This record gives sequence, structure tokens and C-alpha cells, in this order.
Amino acid sequence: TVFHKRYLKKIRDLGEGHFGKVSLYCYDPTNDGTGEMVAVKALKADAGPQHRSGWKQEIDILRTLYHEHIIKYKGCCEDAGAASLQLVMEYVPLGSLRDYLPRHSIGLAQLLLFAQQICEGMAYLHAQHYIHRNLAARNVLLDNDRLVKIGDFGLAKAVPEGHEYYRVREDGDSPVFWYAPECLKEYKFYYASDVWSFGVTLYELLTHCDSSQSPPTKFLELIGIAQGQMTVLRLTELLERGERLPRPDKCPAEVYHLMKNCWETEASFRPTFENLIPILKTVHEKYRH
Ligand SMILES: N#Cc1cc(Cl)c(C(=O)Nc2ccnc(NC(=O)C3CC3)c2)c(Cl)c1
Repeated sequence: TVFHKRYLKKIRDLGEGHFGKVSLYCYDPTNDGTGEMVAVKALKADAGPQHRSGWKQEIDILRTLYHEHIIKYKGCCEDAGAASLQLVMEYVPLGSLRDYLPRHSIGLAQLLLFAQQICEGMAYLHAQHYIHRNLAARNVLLDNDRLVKIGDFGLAKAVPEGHEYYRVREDGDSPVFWYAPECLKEYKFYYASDVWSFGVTLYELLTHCDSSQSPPTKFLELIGIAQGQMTVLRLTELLERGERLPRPDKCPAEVYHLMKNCWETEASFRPTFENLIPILKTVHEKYRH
């Protein structure tokens, strides 16, 4: 699929991803205004070869993924000004849950349905031999009150069939407050590491993405702000001591125990995304009416 820059009409900026900005565009070749709304993710024109290779990877991965709980790849547009490809994705009407939840009081059963859907999209992603490496409520988009879609794949990587992990490197933009201890210490990302991040994402939905209850806030309240280059080391240590994010207000005790099970120090003790699907289907059924 191909898109033409001449027919793209900018509405407003949607935000910042891993490898650039996301903008709301009205693709209208008829010139009336009835054209379909598209989310266009662009690579910054000033980025070096280290990001240009990572951006091409993001497009390639999203183009090969097809699932109801994963943002749809619409096509590619030739960016004449940046000499790269502009990622054309579907416009998810309600946006990210990080922006949606603090302003819209969403029921317990409804949030449980979202987590179930995240697990469904994540199980497919793992079946296609890919790790997300950036699972957070910030990267979970809402299409309607009963439908959720996984957003950005800037940090997503292909796990080669022979191995169960992918070796990561030192980076300042790493979502460390959503990362398992094995990613922070041994620099290894397993399929179980995405399950740890889901547990954190589930914690966010249950707090209604309240920034004062957010993972960086709660962990920095424990670590402190005057720890030099040892913020991640102090994070690794508290996670080893068995310290975890607190139970959100009105969150059921059994749901918090599922969270803690996604937060097992040992990667092998953590449930897979396939194990979580029938479990969340039942928990959602219990809390619905
Ligand atoms: N960090 C980060 C981060 C993560 C993601 Cl996944 C996005 C993103 O792609 N958001 C999208 C995509 C498509 N439609 C909408 N929809 C809306 O924004 C509607 C409210 C208007 C939002 C952004 Cl911008 C920043």
C-alpha cells in the first residue's frame, strides 16, 4: 500500500513515540474533506544511522503483524523532506489509556476486559516470535469502550527461533520502571519479560493511569532522587528483596495476586500470555453484570 504526501492534511500532533512524532492527518484526494483520518508516525530528519535502521525495523514488524488487538498498518508514504518512510497507521479514536483513564471513570470489569485483550494481542505477537520491549498503558490505544489495541513497536524485536531471549544494551530511553530484573541486570529480554511489563500495565489501568500512583513515581519514592548513576541498581535491589508496586484502591485481592504472579523474580514462574487469556476471561466474567 502507498500514500501520497499531496493528499495528506495535518489536523494536530498526537504525541511522541520511540523513533519520532505521531500526527493526525486527513487523507483526502477528492479535496472535499470526506477522506479517512490516519495516524502518521515520522522519523526525525536529524537522526543518525543508529535510529534509521531501527525505524525500518519498526515498519517491517508492523507490516507483518495482523491482529484485532494490534494497531493496523495502513501503508507507507514517501517523505521527500526526511528521505525516509512515513508510517501510516489507523487512527484509534479514543487514544492511549494513559490519556483516557484519568478523565474517564471506567468500570473494573471493563479494565479487566482491556487486560484480557492486551494478553490476546501479546500472545499472537509471541507466536510470531516477537517481543514488544515497551508494554505500558501509554502504548495501549482505545478504539471504543469495549476494544483495545497495542500501539508502538519502536522497541519491538524478532527473537530468533533457536534462542528464548534477545540481548539488549545500555540506553537512557529504556522503560526501566516497566522492566523485569533480568533485563536490568543480565541485559536479556525473554518472552516472560513482556509478562512482567503486562503486570505493570495492569497496575496502571487499576490506578486509572493516575500520575501520582504511576510506576516511575512509586519506585522513585522508594529509591530516592539523589542516587547518582545508581537509580537502576537500587531498582534491581528492591525488586530482588521482593518489593513491588502497592495494591491500587478498590483493586480485588485475587487480581493483585495475579499481578504479583506476573512480577515473579524467576522468569519461569511467570505465566505466559496464553495462560493469562482463560484466566482473565473468567475474572472479567466474575466482575461483569
Ligand atoms: N509514548 C508514547 C506514544 C505511544 C503511542 Cl502508541 C502513540 C500513538 O501512536 N498514538 C495514537 C495512534 C493512533 N491514534 C491515536 N488517537 C488519538 O490520539 C486520539 C485522541 C485523539 C493515538 C503516541 Cl502519539 C505516543
